[PDB]
Amino acid sequence: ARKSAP
Amino acid sequence: GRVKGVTIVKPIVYGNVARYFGREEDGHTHQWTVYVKPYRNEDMSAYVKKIQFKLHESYGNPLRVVTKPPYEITETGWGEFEIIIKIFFIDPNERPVTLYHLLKLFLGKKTVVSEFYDEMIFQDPTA
Repeated sequence: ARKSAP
Repeated sequence: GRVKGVTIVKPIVYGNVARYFGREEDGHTHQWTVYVKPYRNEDMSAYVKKIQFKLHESYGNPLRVVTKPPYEITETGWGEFEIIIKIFFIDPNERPVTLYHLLKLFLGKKTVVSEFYDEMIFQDPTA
C-alpha cells in the first residue's frame, strides 16, 4: 500500500 | 453470536508517539511506538485477550501481536503508513474491534503524538 517519507 | 444482556462502554485511546533523528545502520529517521490504552486507567486484561498491529509490508513480519499490557509496539522506520489495530476479546462471542491509525512521524520539534479517542461497546452478563 502507501508509505511515504517527508 | 450476539449478547442478550447489559451493555458496557469502555473508552480507549489509540495512536502513536514518534521521536525524530533516530541512521547509519539502516537509514532510519524515527523511533515510534503505536499503542492502545484505556482512557482512564484500568486492567484492560480483564476483557482484552490480545491486540494485533498490522504494519506496512516493508516491515519484516508486519503482523505484531501483544497479549499483556502495555499494548504497544515500538519500531524504527522512515515512513508514514496506515496501521490496522484489531482488538480481540477473552469472551469468544464478543466480536473483534478493528481500528485504523495513520502513523505520524514529522521544523524544530523532535516529538510527535497522534492520539485518538474511541469506545469499545462490550456486552456484560446480566447479573
